[PDB]
Amino acid sequence: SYMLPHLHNGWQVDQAILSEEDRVVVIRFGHDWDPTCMKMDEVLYSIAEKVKNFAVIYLVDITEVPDFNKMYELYDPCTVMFFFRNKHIMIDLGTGNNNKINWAMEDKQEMVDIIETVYRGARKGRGLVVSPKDYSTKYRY
Amino acid sequence: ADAIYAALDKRMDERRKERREQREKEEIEKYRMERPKIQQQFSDLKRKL
Amino acid sequence: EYLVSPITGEKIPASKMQEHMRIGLLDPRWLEQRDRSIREKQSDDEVYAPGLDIESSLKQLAERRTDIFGVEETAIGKKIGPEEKVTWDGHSGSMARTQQAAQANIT
Amino acid sequence: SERQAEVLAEFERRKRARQINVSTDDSEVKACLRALGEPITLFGEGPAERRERLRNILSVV
RNA sequence: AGUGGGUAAGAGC
Repeated sequence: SYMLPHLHNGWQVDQAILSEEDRVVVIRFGHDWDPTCMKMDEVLYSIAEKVKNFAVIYLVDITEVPDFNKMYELYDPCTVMFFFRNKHIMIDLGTGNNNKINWAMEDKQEMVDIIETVYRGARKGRGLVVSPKDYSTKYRY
Repeated sequence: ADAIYAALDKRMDERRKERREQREKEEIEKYRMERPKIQQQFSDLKRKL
Repeated sequence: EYLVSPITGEKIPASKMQEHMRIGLLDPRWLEQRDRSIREKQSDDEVYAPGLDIESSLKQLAERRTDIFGVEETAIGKKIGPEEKVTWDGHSGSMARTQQAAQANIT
Repeated sequence: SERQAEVLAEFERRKRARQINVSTDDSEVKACLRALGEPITLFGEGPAERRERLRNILSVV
Protein backbone atom coordinates (compact mmCIF):
# COMPACT_ATOMS: atom_id res chain seq x y z
CA SER A 1 0.00 0.00 0.00
CA TYR A 2 2.18 2.80 1.33
CA MET A 3 5.15 1.32 -0.55
CA LEU A 4 3.54 1.67 -3.98
CA PRO A 5 3.44 5.10 -5.65
CA HIS A 6 0.32 7.19 -5.09
CA LEU A 7 -1.39 9.62 -7.45
CA HIS A 8 -3.04 12.66 -5.89
CA ASN A 9 -5.06 14.25 -8.71
CA GLY A 10 -6.67 13.07 -11.92
CA TRP A 11 -4.13 14.89 -14.08
CA GLN A 12 -1.35 12.81 -12.53
CA VAL A 13 -3.33 9.68 -13.40
CA ASP A 14 -3.66 10.89 -16.99
CA GLN A 15 0.07 11.60 -17.16
CA ALA A 16 0.87 8.15 -15.75
CA ILE A 17 -1.37 6.47 -18.33
CA LEU A 18 0.04 8.54 -21.20
CA SER A 19 3.72 8.24 -20.24
CA GLU A 20 3.74 4.43 -20.51
CA GLU A 21 4.36 3.40 -24.12
CA ASP A 22 5.51 -0.22 -23.70
CA ARG A 23 4.25 -1.28 -20.24
CA VAL A 24 0.75 -2.08 -19.03
CA VAL A 25 -0.41 0.32 -16.32
CA VAL A 26 -2.18 -1.39 -13.42
CA ILE A 27 -4.10 1.09 -11.26
CA ARG A 28 -5.82 0.10 -8.02
CA PHE A 29 -8.84 2.36 -7.47
CA GLY A 30 -9.97 2.37 -3.86
CA HIS A 31 -9.09 3.48 -0.35
CA ASP A 32 -5.81 2.55 1.34
CA TRP A 33 -7.68 1.81 4.58
CA ASP A 34 -10.04 -0.73 2.98
CA PRO A 35 -9.16 -4.35 3.92
CA THR A 36 -9.93 -5.57 0.40
CA CYS A 37 -7.85 -2.68 -0.91
CA MET A 38 -5.23 -3.79 1.60
CA LYS A 39 -5.17 -7.27 0.05
CA MET A 40 -4.83 -5.77 -3.42
CA ASP A 41 -2.06 -3.50 -2.13
CA GLU A 42 -0.11 -6.33 -0.50
CA VAL A 43 -0.43 -8.61 -3.53
CA LEU A 44 0.58 -5.82 -5.91
CA TYR A 45 3.53 -4.84 -3.72
CA SER A 46 4.58 -8.50 -3.59
CA ILE A 47 4.57 -8.62 -7.40
CA ALA A 48 5.40 -4.96 -8.06
CA GLU A 49 9.03 -5.93 -8.72
CA LYS A 50 8.56 -9.26 -10.52
CA VAL A 51 6.51 -7.70 -13.34
CA LYS A 52 8.46 -4.43 -13.47
CA ASN A 53 9.66 -5.30 -16.98
CA PHE A 54 6.23 -5.28 -18.63
CA ALA A 55 4.02 -3.48 -16.10
CA VAL A 56 3.85 -0.63 -13.60
CA ILE A 57 1.76 -0.12 -10.47
CA TYR A 58 0.02 3.07 -9.37
CA LEU A 59 -2.31 3.66 -6.43
CA VAL A 60 -5.18 6.15 -6.61
CA ASP A 61 -7.48 7.13 -3.74
CA ILE A 62 -10.94 7.69 -5.24
CA THR A 63 -11.91 9.96 -2.34
CA GLU A 64 -9.11 12.39 -3.18
CA VAL A 65 -9.46 11.55 -6.89
CA PRO A 66 -13.20 11.03 -7.60
CA ASP A 67 -12.75 12.30 -11.16
CA PHE A 68 -13.27 8.81 -12.63
CA ASN A 69 -15.92 7.44 -10.26
CA LYS A 70 -18.77 8.38 -12.59
CA MET A 71 -17.08 7.25 -15.80
CA TYR A 72 -15.28 4.13 -14.55
CA GLU A 73 -17.99 3.03 -12.07
CA LEU A 74 -15.47 3.39 -9.24
CA TYR A 75 -17.89 2.42 -6.48
CA ASP A 76 -16.79 -1.09 -5.51
CA PRO A 77 -14.55 -1.24 -2.41
CA CYS A 78 -11.55 -2.06 -4.62
CA THR A 79 -11.17 -2.13 -8.40
CA VAL A 80 -8.23 -2.90 -10.69
CA MET A 81 -7.79 -1.22 -14.08
CA PHE A 82 -5.38 -2.19 -16.86
CA PHE A 83 -4.29 0.27 -19.55
CA PHE A 84 -2.00 -0.08 -22.57
CA ARG A 85 -0.99 2.92 -24.71
CA ASN A 86 -3.76 5.14 -23.32
CA LYS A 87 -6.42 2.48 -23.89
CA HIS A 88 -8.35 0.71 -21.15
CA ILE A 89 -8.12 -3.07 -21.59
CA MET A 90 -10.95 -5.44 -20.69
CA ILE A 91 -10.47 -8.92 -19.23
CA ASP A 92 -12.99 -11.74 -19.73
CA LEU A 93 -12.56 -12.87 -16.13
CA GLY A 94 -15.82 -14.83 -16.33
CA THR A 95 -17.62 -12.75 -13.68
CA GLY A 96 -19.72 -10.80 -16.19
CA ASN A 97 -17.86 -7.51 -15.62
CA ASN A 98 -14.98 -7.46 -18.11
CA ASN A 99 -14.12 -3.83 -17.35
CA LYS A 100 -12.31 -4.27 -14.03
CA ILE A 101 -11.20 -6.64 -11.29
CA ASN A 102 -13.60 -5.61 -8.53
CA TRP A 103 -12.73 -8.38 -6.05
CA ALA A 104 -9.69 -9.30 -3.99
CA MET A 105 -7.49 -12.13 -5.29
CA GLU A 106 -5.49 -13.98 -2.65
CA ASP A 107 -2.92 -15.61 -4.94
CA LYS A 108 -0.17 -13.43 -6.41
CA GLN A 109 0.47 -16.03 -9.12
CA GLU A 110 -3.05 -15.47 -10.43
CA MET A 111 -2.48 -11.71 -10.63
CA VAL A 112 0.86 -12.23 -12.40
CA ASP A 113 -0.92 -14.46 -14.91
CA ILE A 114 -3.61 -11.81 -15.38
CA ILE A 115 -1.04 -9.06 -15.98
CA GLU A 116 0.94 -11.20 -18.42
CA THR A 117 -2.18 -12.19 -20.36
CA VAL A 118 -3.25 -8.54 -20.51
CA TYR A 119 0.17 -7.53 -21.81
CA ARG A 120 0.16 -10.29 -24.44
CA GLY A 121 -3.34 -9.46 -25.67
CA ALA A 122 -2.91 -5.69 -25.69
CA ARG A 123 0.50 -5.84 -27.37
CA LYS A 124 -1.15 -7.68 -30.29
CA GLY A 125 -3.53 -4.72 -30.62
CA ARG A 126 -6.49 -6.45 -28.98
CA GLY A 127 -8.69 -4.60 -26.52
CA LEU A 128 -10.19 -7.54 -24.63
CA VAL A 129 -8.10 -10.44 -23.34
CA VAL A 130 -9.38 -13.80 -22.09
CA SER A 131 -8.27 -14.47 -18.53
CA PRO A 132 -6.12 -17.60 -18.08
CA LYS A 133 -8.20 -18.70 -15.07
CA ASP A 134 -11.99 -18.60 -14.86
CA TYR A 135 -13.46 -16.61 -11.98
CA SER A 136 -17.19 -17.36 -12.27
CA THR A 137 -16.68 -19.71 -9.30
CA LYS A 138 -14.42 -19.28 -6.28
CA TYR A 139 -13.68 -23.05 -6.37
CA ARG A 140 -14.32 -23.27 -2.63
CA TYR A 141 -15.09 -26.83 -1.58
CA ALA B 1 -34.16 21.57 -1.16
CA ASP B 2 -31.42 18.96 -0.73
CA ALA B 3 -30.39 20.61 2.55
CA ILE B 4 -34.01 20.55 3.74
CA TYR B 5 -34.40 16.87 2.85
CA ALA B 6 -31.11 16.03 4.59
CA ALA B 7 -32.15 17.93 7.72
CA LEU B 8 -35.45 16.04 7.62
CA ASP B 9 -33.63 12.71 7.41
CA LYS B 10 -31.25 13.65 10.24
CA ARG B 11 -34.13 14.76 12.47
CA MET B 12 -35.96 11.49 11.84
CA ASP B 13 -32.82 9.44 12.42
CA GLU B 14 -32.38 11.25 15.75
CA ARG B 15 -35.12 9.03 17.37
CA ARG B 16 -32.57 6.75 19.08
CA LYS B 17 -29.36 8.17 17.60
CA GLU B 18 -27.87 9.31 20.91
CA ARG B 19 -28.98 6.11 22.68
CA ARG B 20 -27.49 3.74 20.13
CA GLU B 21 -24.33 5.81 19.73
CA GLN B 22 -23.84 5.68 23.51
CA ARG B 23 -24.43 1.93 23.41
CA GLU B 24 -21.91 1.56 20.57
CA LYS B 25 -19.35 3.60 22.52
CA GLU B 26 -19.85 1.42 25.61
CA GLU B 27 -19.52 -1.77 23.55
CA ILE B 28 -16.36 -0.44 21.88
CA GLU B 29 -14.83 0.39 25.27
CA LYS B 30 -15.73 -3.06 26.61
CA TYR B 31 -14.17 -4.70 23.55
CA ARG B 32 -11.00 -2.60 23.85
CA MET B 33 -10.74 -3.37 27.58
CA GLU B 34 -9.09 -6.73 26.86
CA ARG B 35 -7.86 -6.01 23.30
CA PRO B 36 -6.05 -2.65 23.12
CA LYS B 37 -5.41 -0.79 19.90
CA ILE B 38 -2.39 -1.96 17.93
CA GLN B 39 -0.59 1.37 18.30
CA GLN B 40 -1.33 1.21 22.04
CA GLN B 41 0.48 -2.12 22.36
CA PHE B 42 3.57 -0.44 20.86
CA SER B 43 3.26 2.94 22.61
CA ASP B 44 5.93 2.22 25.24
CA LEU B 45 8.46 0.93 22.70
CA LYS B 46 7.54 3.88 20.48
CA ARG B 47 8.41 6.30 23.28
CA LYS B 48 11.66 4.44 23.92
CA LEU B 49 12.48 4.92 20.22
CA GLU C 1 63.09 -6.66 -8.80
CA TYR C 2 62.66 -6.98 -12.56
CA LEU C 3 60.67 -9.74 -14.26
CA VAL C 4 59.57 -10.27 -17.86
CA SER C 5 55.83 -10.61 -18.37
CA PRO C 6 55.10 -14.04 -19.90
CA ILE C 7 52.15 -12.51 -21.77
CA THR C 8 53.68 -9.10 -22.59
CA GLY C 9 57.46 -9.55 -22.63
CA GLU C 10 58.35 -6.36 -20.76
CA LYS C 11 60.65 -5.84 -17.78
CA ILE C 12 58.33 -5.28 -14.80
CA PRO C 13 59.16 -5.14 -11.07
CA ALA C 14 58.30 -8.18 -8.96
CA SER C 15 56.52 -6.14 -6.26
CA LYS C 16 53.55 -5.58 -8.59
CA MET C 17 54.29 -8.86 -10.38
CA GLN C 18 51.26 -10.88 -9.25
CA GLU C 19 49.00 -7.85 -9.66
CA HIS C 20 50.55 -7.22 -13.08
CA MET C 21 49.33 -10.70 -13.96
CA ARG C 22 45.82 -10.27 -12.58
CA ILE C 23 45.05 -7.14 -14.61
CA GLY C 24 47.27 -8.44 -17.43
CA LEU C 25 44.91 -11.05 -18.86
CA LEU C 26 41.68 -9.25 -17.92
CA ASP C 27 39.18 -10.02 -20.66
CA PRO C 28 37.76 -6.86 -22.32
CA ARG C 29 34.36 -8.52 -22.53
CA TRP C 30 34.41 -8.24 -18.74
CA LEU C 31 34.56 -4.48 -19.30
CA GLU C 32 31.68 -4.89 -21.76
CA GLN C 33 29.67 -6.87 -19.19
CA ARG C 34 30.35 -4.27 -16.49
CA ASP C 35 29.27 -1.51 -18.88
CA ARG C 36 26.01 -3.27 -19.74
CA SER C 37 25.46 -4.00 -16.04
CA ILE C 38 25.85 -0.34 -15.10
CA ARG C 39 23.65 0.70 -18.04
CA GLU C 40 20.86 -1.69 -17.01
CA LYS C 41 21.29 -0.49 -13.42
CA GLN C 42 20.79 3.09 -14.60
CA SER C 43 17.89 1.86 -16.76
CA ASP C 44 15.82 0.92 -13.70
CA ASP C 45 12.76 2.89 -12.65
CA GLU C 46 11.70 3.47 -9.04
CA VAL C 47 9.02 0.83 -8.52
CA TYR C 48 8.46 2.03 -4.95
CA ALA C 49 7.89 5.56 -3.72
CA PRO C 50 10.59 7.43 -1.74
CA GLY C 51 10.62 7.87 2.02
CA LEU C 52 8.51 11.04 2.11
CA ASP C 53 5.71 9.39 0.13
CA ILE C 54 5.70 6.30 2.36
CA GLU C 55 5.62 8.43 5.52
CA SER C 56 2.78 10.56 4.14
CA SER C 57 0.84 7.46 3.06
CA LEU C 58 1.20 5.96 6.54
CA LYS C 59 0.03 9.25 8.06
CA GLN C 60 -3.01 9.25 5.77
CA LEU C 61 -3.84 5.64 6.60
CA ALA C 62 -3.48 6.31 10.34
CA GLU C 63 -5.78 9.33 10.09
CA ARG C 64 -8.42 6.96 8.66
CA ARG C 65 -7.76 3.66 10.48
CA THR C 66 -8.51 4.77 14.02
CA ASP C 67 -9.05 1.13 15.01
CA ILE C 68 -5.27 0.70 14.70
CA PHE C 69 -4.06 4.20 15.58
CA GLY C 70 -5.06 7.36 17.43
CA VAL C 71 -6.91 7.69 20.71
CA GLU C 72 -10.56 8.05 19.61
CA GLU C 73 -12.17 5.04 17.91
CA THR C 74 -14.52 6.16 15.15
CA ALA C 75 -15.78 4.00 12.27
CA ILE C 76 -13.54 2.36 9.67
CA GLY C 77 -13.19 5.27 7.27
CA LYS C 78 -13.97 8.50 9.15
CA LYS C 79 -11.36 11.17 9.86
CA ILE C 80 -13.19 12.74 12.81
CA GLY C 81 -12.13 11.17 16.10
CA PRO C 82 -19.09 25.10 -0.90
CA GLU C 83 -17.34 23.66 -3.96
CA GLU C 84 -18.29 20.29 -5.45
CA LYS C 85 -16.11 18.93 -8.24
CA VAL C 86 -17.89 18.02 -11.48
CA THR C 87 -16.73 14.83 -13.20
CA TRP C 88 -17.30 13.64 -16.75
CA ASP C 89 -19.57 10.61 -17.12
CA GLY C 90 -17.63 9.19 -20.07
CA HIS C 91 -20.26 10.22 -22.63
CA SER C 92 -19.20 12.22 -25.68
CA GLY C 93 -22.49 14.11 -25.58
CA SER C 94 -21.61 15.66 -22.22
CA MET C 95 -18.03 16.50 -23.28
CA ALA C 96 -18.91 20.12 -24.08
CA ARG C 97 -20.87 20.56 -20.85
CA THR C 98 -17.98 19.21 -18.78
CA GLN C 99 -15.53 21.42 -20.68
CA GLN C 100 -17.53 24.58 -19.99
CA ALA C 101 -18.01 23.55 -16.36
CA ALA C 102 -14.23 23.20 -16.03
CA GLN C 103 -13.80 26.59 -17.70
CA ALA C 104 -16.20 28.11 -15.16
CA ASN C 105 -14.14 26.38 -12.44
CA ILE C 106 -11.25 28.75 -13.26
CA THR C 107 -10.09 31.26 -10.66
CA SER D 1 34.34 5.57 -51.80
CA GLU D 2 35.17 7.25 -48.50
CA ARG D 3 32.93 4.93 -46.44
CA GLN D 4 34.93 1.76 -47.16
CA ALA D 5 38.18 3.68 -46.68
CA GLU D 6 37.18 5.08 -43.29
CA VAL D 7 35.73 1.81 -41.98
CA LEU D 8 38.88 -0.06 -43.06
CA ALA D 9 41.05 2.63 -41.45
CA GLU D 10 39.15 2.17 -38.18
CA PHE D 11 39.46 -1.61 -38.67
CA GLU D 12 43.26 -1.56 -38.76
CA ARG D 13 43.27 1.09 -36.01
CA ARG D 14 41.41 -1.34 -33.75
CA LYS D 15 43.72 -4.16 -34.85
CA ARG D 16 46.70 -2.00 -33.87
CA ALA D 17 44.98 -1.23 -30.56
CA ARG D 18 44.71 -4.93 -29.73
CA GLN D 19 48.47 -5.32 -30.28
CA ILE D 20 49.89 -2.53 -28.09
CA ASN D 21 51.46 -3.08 -24.67
CA VAL D 22 50.39 -0.84 -21.78
CA SER D 23 51.79 -1.13 -18.27
CA THR D 24 49.51 -2.39 -15.50
CA ASP D 25 50.85 0.10 -12.94
CA ASP D 26 48.24 2.78 -12.27
CA SER D 27 50.88 5.37 -11.35
CA GLU D 28 52.88 4.79 -14.54
CA VAL D 29 49.68 4.93 -16.60
CA LYS D 30 48.75 8.22 -14.91
CA ALA D 31 52.20 9.67 -15.64
CA CYS D 32 52.04 8.52 -19.27
CA LEU D 33 48.57 10.00 -19.76
CA ARG D 34 49.72 13.28 -18.21
CA ALA D 35 52.71 13.29 -20.56
CA LEU D 36 50.40 12.69 -23.52
CA GLY D 37 48.48 15.82 -22.51
CA GLU D 38 45.13 14.26 -21.59
CA PRO D 39 43.30 14.40 -18.23
CA ILE D 40 43.94 11.37 -16.04
CA THR D 41 40.29 10.68 -15.17
CA LEU D 42 37.37 11.07 -17.58
CA PHE D 43 34.21 11.77 -15.56
CA GLY D 44 35.11 9.27 -12.86
CA GLU D 45 36.12 6.42 -15.15
CA GLY D 46 37.49 3.17 -13.77
CA PRO D 47 41.17 2.19 -13.96
CA ALA D 48 40.43 -0.30 -16.75
CA GLU D 49 38.73 2.49 -18.70
CA ARG D 50 41.77 4.70 -18.08
CA ARG D 51 44.07 1.97 -19.42
CA GLU D 52 41.83 1.54 -22.47
CA ARG D 53 41.86 5.29 -23.11
CA LEU D 54 45.66 5.36 -22.88
CA ARG D 55 45.87 2.40 -25.27
CA ASN D 56 43.59 4.12 -27.79
CA ILE D 57 45.54 7.38 -27.51
CA LEU D 58 48.79 5.51 -28.13
CA SER D 59 47.19 3.73 -31.09
CA VAL D 60 46.07 7.00 -32.69
CA VAL D 61 49.48 8.64 -32.23
C1' A E 1 -38.60 -19.64 -6.68
C1' G E 2 -35.30 -16.21 -8.83
C1' U E 3 -31.73 -12.36 -10.98
C1' G E 4 -27.40 -12.46 -13.03
C1' G E 5 -22.27 -15.27 -13.31
C1' G E 6 -24.22 -14.90 -21.80
C1' U E 7 -20.74 -7.28 -23.50
C1' A E 8 -15.87 -10.44 -29.33
C1' A E 9 -12.29 -6.59 -29.91
C1' G E 10 -11.05 -3.15 -34.32
C1' A E 11 -11.36 0.98 -38.82
C1' G E 12 -13.05 5.58 -39.88
C1' C E 13 -17.86 7.27 -41.89
